[PDB]
Amino acid sequence: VSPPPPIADEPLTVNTGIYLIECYSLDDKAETFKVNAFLSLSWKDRRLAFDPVRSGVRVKTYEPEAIWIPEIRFVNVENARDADVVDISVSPDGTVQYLERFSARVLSPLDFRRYPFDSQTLHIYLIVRSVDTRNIVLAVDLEKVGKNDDVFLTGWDIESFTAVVKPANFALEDRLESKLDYQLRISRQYFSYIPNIILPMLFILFISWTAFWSTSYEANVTLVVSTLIAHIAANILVETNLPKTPYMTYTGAIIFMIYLFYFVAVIEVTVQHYLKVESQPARAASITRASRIAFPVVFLLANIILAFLFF
Amino acid sequence: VSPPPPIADEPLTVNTGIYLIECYSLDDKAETFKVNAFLSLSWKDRRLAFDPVRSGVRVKTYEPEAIWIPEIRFVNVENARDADVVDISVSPDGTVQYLERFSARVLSPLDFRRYPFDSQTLHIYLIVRSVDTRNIVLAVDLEKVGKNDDVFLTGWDIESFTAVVKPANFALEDRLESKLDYQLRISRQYFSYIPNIILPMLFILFISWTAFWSTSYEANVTLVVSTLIAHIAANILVETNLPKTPYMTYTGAIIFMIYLFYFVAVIEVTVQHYLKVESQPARAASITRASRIAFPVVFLLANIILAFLFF
Amino acid sequence: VSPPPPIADEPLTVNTGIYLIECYSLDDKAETFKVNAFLSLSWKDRRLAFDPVRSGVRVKTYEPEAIWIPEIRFVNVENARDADVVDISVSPDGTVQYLERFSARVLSPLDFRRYPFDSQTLHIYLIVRSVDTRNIVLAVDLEKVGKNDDVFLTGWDIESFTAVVKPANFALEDRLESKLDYQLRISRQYFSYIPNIILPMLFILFISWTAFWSTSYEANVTLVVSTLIAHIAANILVETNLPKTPYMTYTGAIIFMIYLFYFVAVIEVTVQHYLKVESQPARAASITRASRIAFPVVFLLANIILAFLFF
Amino acid sequence: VSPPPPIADEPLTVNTGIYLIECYSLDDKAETFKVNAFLSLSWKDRRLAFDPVRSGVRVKTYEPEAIWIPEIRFVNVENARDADVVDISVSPDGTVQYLERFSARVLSPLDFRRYPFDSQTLHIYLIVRSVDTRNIVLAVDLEKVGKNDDVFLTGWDIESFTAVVKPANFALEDRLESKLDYQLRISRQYFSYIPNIILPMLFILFISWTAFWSTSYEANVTLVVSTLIAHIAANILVETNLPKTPYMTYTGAIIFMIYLFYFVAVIEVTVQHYLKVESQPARAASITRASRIAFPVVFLLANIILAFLFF
Amino acid sequence: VSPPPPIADEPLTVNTGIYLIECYSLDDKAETFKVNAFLSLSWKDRRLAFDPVRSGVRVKTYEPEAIWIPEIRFVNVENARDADVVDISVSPDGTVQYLERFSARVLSPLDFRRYPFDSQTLHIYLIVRSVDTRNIVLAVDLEKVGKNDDVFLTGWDIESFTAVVKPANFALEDRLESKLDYQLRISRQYFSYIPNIILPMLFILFISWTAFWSTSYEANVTLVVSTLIAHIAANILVETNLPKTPYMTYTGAIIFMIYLFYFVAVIEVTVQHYLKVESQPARAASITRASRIAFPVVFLLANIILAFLFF
Ligand SMILES: CC(C)c1cccc(C(C)C)c1O
Ligand SMILES: CC(C)c1cccc(C(C)C)c1O
Ligand SMILES: [Cl-]
Ligand SMILES: [Cl-]
Ligand SMILES: [Cl-]
Ligand SMILES: [Cl-]
Ligand SMILES: [Cl-]
Ligand code: NA
Ligand code: NA
Ligand code: NA
Ligand code: NA
Ligand code: NA
Ligand code: NA
Repeated sequence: VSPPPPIADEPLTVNTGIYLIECYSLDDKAETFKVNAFLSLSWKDRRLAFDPVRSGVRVKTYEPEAIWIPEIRFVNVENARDADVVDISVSPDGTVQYLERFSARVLSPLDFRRYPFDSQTLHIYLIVRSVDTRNIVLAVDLEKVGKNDDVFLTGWDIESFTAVVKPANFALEDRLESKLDYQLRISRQYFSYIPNIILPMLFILFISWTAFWSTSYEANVTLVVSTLIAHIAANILVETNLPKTPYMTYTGAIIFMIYLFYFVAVIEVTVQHYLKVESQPARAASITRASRIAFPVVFLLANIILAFLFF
Repeated sequence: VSPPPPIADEPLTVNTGIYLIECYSLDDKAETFKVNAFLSLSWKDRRLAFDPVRSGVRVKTYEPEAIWIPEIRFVNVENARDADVVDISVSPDGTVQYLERFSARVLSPLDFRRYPFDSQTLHIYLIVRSVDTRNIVLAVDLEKVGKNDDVFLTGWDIESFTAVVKPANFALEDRLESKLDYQLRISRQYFSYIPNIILPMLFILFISWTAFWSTSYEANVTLVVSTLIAHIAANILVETNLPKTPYMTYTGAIIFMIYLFYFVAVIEVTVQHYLKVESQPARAASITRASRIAFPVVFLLANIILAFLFF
Repeated sequence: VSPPPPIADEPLTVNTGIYLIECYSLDDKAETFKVNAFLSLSWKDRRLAFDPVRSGVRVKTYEPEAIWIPEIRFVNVENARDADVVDISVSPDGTVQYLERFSARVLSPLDFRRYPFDSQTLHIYLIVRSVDTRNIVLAVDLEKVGKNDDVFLTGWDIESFTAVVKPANFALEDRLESKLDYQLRISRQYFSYIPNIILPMLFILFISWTAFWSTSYEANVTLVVSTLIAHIAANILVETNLPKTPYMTYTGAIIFMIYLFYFVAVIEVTVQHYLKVESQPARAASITRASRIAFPVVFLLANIILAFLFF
Repeated sequence: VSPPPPIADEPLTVNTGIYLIECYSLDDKAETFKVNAFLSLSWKDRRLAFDPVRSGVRVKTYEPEAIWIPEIRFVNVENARDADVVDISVSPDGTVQYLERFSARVLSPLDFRRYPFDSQTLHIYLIVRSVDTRNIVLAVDLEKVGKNDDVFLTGWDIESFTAVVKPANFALEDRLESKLDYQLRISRQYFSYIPNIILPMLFILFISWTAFWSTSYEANVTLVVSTLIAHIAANILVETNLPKTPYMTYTGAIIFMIYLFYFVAVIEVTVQHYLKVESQPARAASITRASRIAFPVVFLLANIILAFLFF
Repeated sequence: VSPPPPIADEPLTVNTGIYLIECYSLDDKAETFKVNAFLSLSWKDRRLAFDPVRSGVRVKTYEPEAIWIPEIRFVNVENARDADVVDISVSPDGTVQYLERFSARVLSPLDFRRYPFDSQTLHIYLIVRSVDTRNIVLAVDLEKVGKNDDVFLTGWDIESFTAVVKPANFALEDRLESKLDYQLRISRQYFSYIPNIILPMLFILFISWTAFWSTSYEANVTLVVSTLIAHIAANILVETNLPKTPYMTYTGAIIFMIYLFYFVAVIEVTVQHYLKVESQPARAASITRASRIAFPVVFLLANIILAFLFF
């Protein structure tokens, strides 16, 4: 129970492969996702080699404790994976074919810049630490890298699950470390966001703009202020389903922009009333009539500007 | 231990059976449900066979570690099942009768299209991976497939728990995989939804329609706007108890439709007031009188259209 | 390590007893409760018998692995109990006295029909599966069935903890199953509900009825509508602390009834205003004066009707 | 591996000691707190005695499985403690000095009568069950009872951690049980409650009292009703951070009292308006002028009465 | 399996090192953070010495149970760390090089005085208890102390991860304890707080100040009261994401100060109206005109005073 000895002075290549069985619980706020998959490992151990003609069997099955197995770990995991060894098969040349079924909560940062029209690249980093006898290098066996067709992630479209074939070999605490990158590309299902958040938020804003077709300050105050309270409720609802980003998000920009539109509408409503009391409604009517065109035009213009800056 | 050797070149049939003891925690947002059940397994191992006459005993009881047991796993589970082996009995012909009691959180997608008048088909997928010595095929023993009469799922009616007798045999990572489908059919108890969400949401909408029997713009603004705020509160309450679907739900359609009715009511209230100020209330009175009939008629019409499209 | 052999052809009686140490976490929505208790088990194993005179000792102490112990399980538990064996004592006749301390989350449905003036019967079902050698039957040893005096359940009064002495013996998967019923009777502490939810909800309803002593439609709309928003807030607060029941609850009935009172008050307020505008306030004043008596009388009458139907 | 034999007919005294390392997660609603501490145990086992001269060593170190250790449990815990044995030392006379580091979620009821100006006495109950060979009695070794200086409980001031030196010896299931009481005295940090809940709640109430300096019923309705909605929001916020008590709390009393003040203010506002419409404002002005003095005086008076009844 | 014997009378130096792999879940309310890191331990055990010539290997690999490993614990952890031993290597002199990968929830108090423009010093305390044979002293091996470049903490900037090289050696329960301090310095990413909470909270306050450009008491009441309700919503949203501190926070001060500004605005609105009714609007106009300048000036002044007191 030690690493296999090298024939010359070559590092031990451990061929890896992750096959996704179940994908679930993508927490946007925590930037984590739960995964249930197969982990396949393959290496050459010449000490386990046998003659197939004399043995009578073409493959030998071993228990994990009986043979040497590379200590393969995941970098971006909360806790160590819950694994159950499925099978260990040894071919006559000494090539081990290890398979285990694992479940782990993976930590992968998300880019909310384009939310809810955003795409993500979820990562799963495989790692091996080189032993004192010899160095261990990871490899990708594309034949054993894939996903089940049933694999569904609620509110997401699963594009592809590939692996960066070239490992990131580096020094860590005076020992070699071979790191592999498994990438799960996903795109957000933005459909629900339109009738649930986008359109209701636009309607309450358009309702506040009816104050531009009214001279009643008491009714105008009620219109602009109440709809602002509805927008504050909408802002709270959205910001709780998202983490605190050091960058501006597309939704964050719009929500903040809408706050300015309510503030400027309050100013207009205040100015309109002040001029009516000061016995000059001709100045107020012209401002109110201008606002009827200005508010939707500037809103459409600014939205085009924002959409261009983000997409 | 190792798999039992085949007499000819036949695959090993492992007869299965799931008997539900407890069903609980159906998370709609997570599309998961917790289950506590019996898992019965039966296979022929000729190496364990004995003569009942000289043994003196008709059945031999073994501990799990003593004999070979097929590695039976669940496909759609978050983590590996928590199992406690109940009994292992061996008949004289070598037929093993294994029984275990398990508990597992099962991942099964739900169809919210008809919510809260929806029915679901919960799945439990049993799976076995074929070994190098011989292939393992799963079978359904209908005698050991059932459920306890006490089995209750909060807010759901349990119809039936059956199994698709024919297994889905397929190739996975260069090995045969035998997959069985256990189906738990349930229907939602929609009763509570009527006095808690449906009727209160209709009442607040009918209260907004009283603005069609009033000329006071200040009172009308207060009526339509405040009731809209109540509907926004109701929308938030409903959408949090449901996951983000790429398709339209029945409740989602109604909620969204009601938003249009509030918006058009605001427009009516705005138009009515604008005409009263412009000294033409005959035009306003006729629009307001038409709305008294139009709003309930178009609402009833659209609801019939929606109910037909969904049911 | 097999069951004790029968002297004749009698089943093995395993005397049980549950002594509650701690009762906590009664989740109304989940219909679950956490329990920490002692589980006492007693059976006759003649193979363990000894002469007290020759042995010099009255009782022999064994480790769980050394002797045969019946596989006692709980039916209505989420996961298998966390148990620590306290003591195993054997008397000279071969009678084993087993004791363990366990902790388990128990699933017991609750009847919310009379909430918050409801009483519950929490269940703990003990079960044993008969082995092939002989049948195992459960029994109640009332001496070892009880509870600690400190045992407290937050917001509940603990009446009694008894056991149904006669077991439910039945056939399951071609084997005998002996099931015992341990009942924990509790009654809800309804005190808090009066100053926190009942009285504040009645006050906001009485505030809406002040519109019957006002002719100002603008003020009346504000009165009835705002108080309705407060009642919607109260409805949301209550319904979240309760699960979705297929039956009507006492609180559910009142909340729904109060919604009708707000709707009819809106109708009255609308009718009153319509008649004032139509230049016939004598008709409006008489309706408004009638409502001053009708609303509290019909409310008190309907509450008496509801209380009678539920209690 | 059995209890040490008595020299005469004396019970075995097991000297205990708890040294708090970390105190955290005091859940007020659940009435639980998490603790990380050292558990020291000391007893005399003459079978383990040795001559220091012949042995060459003054102290013998044993592994838990090698020697007999008393089964010490905690009464008021959710689940059995997570313990790691630190050290087991045996002096030449046979005195064992056991030490372990544990972590456990402790259930201790809290008295919310004086909340948020309340003090609590958290309990940790140590217990031992007497074996058949001899009786086990617990003792307090004050030298090994203490706490770390860094020990902090968020929003609480830690006064003292002492132990009731005299154990509660009692009979349970025909066996002796020795119970010890470890008391952790804490007092609530009420500072935050003043600018966050107390003062904002008083301000909204004083804002409602401005209706006593106004004749506008429409403005008065808006004043008293809106501020009541703010108080309902405050009531919901407070009651969620507290469990449902069968007794009245200090905060509960104030919140409920404030509801009466809003109701009486609505009555005043209603009466004032009714008299203005009935063409008798001299009666209304006198009532309104009286209320300007009555409301703050009766509020201050009732608060003094309440503070006296609770403190 | 006992500590290594000293050559003279020197304490055993155990060289430590923590290398952060993943940093996540910084709960502000709980004052906890989750960490996934490498724990390296190195000590001299002369009993494990070997001749590389005779053994055939330059470095001997052992399993944890085979050799003596110092009982290294963390002080400020909720529960004992979840560790997986990576490697144990022994050089021919007997120097052990232990490595494990751990995951633990660390308890570290935070200073919210400057929130959300605050910086924190997270602590990780390593500790060893001296055995009876010899004393164990901890040391820092700066070569094995570091962090991964990918290490990200959501909403935080990771400055440095260093260790206090000099251990805190002290007496505890009559035994020596060597304590090391690993410090993770972080600074809050305050960006999000500006468009999400700061600016929307300032806008609603400026909207309330429009009442200084209006004589309509009914509109003014609606303005100041509704915006106060929005500020109460904002206060609740902020205070839930923060724990109850016995000290004043920067955000806590501003929120509380804003409450005074709303109260004084209500007083102004009340005074203005009272004077208009008392037929003296010249006194009211002058107060209202003064408030137009006073409110923004005093607000800016007080904010400068607060920012100076906190920064
Ligand atoms: C406290 C709560 C559960 C409750 C009980 C009884 C009556 C009501 C209202 C509807 C008056 C109520 O909300
Ligand atoms: C974002 C939040 C924590 C906060 C920080 C700083 C200042 C304010 C006020 C001025 C809005 C504030 O609420
Ligand atoms: Cl891992
Ligand atoms: Cl499984
Ligand atoms: Cl169980
Ligand atoms: Cl314990
Ligand atoms: Cl630890
Ligand atoms: Na191995
Ligand atoms: Na086996
Ligand atoms: Na046993
Ligand atoms: Na022992
Ligand atoms: Na060791
Ligand atoms: Na109003």
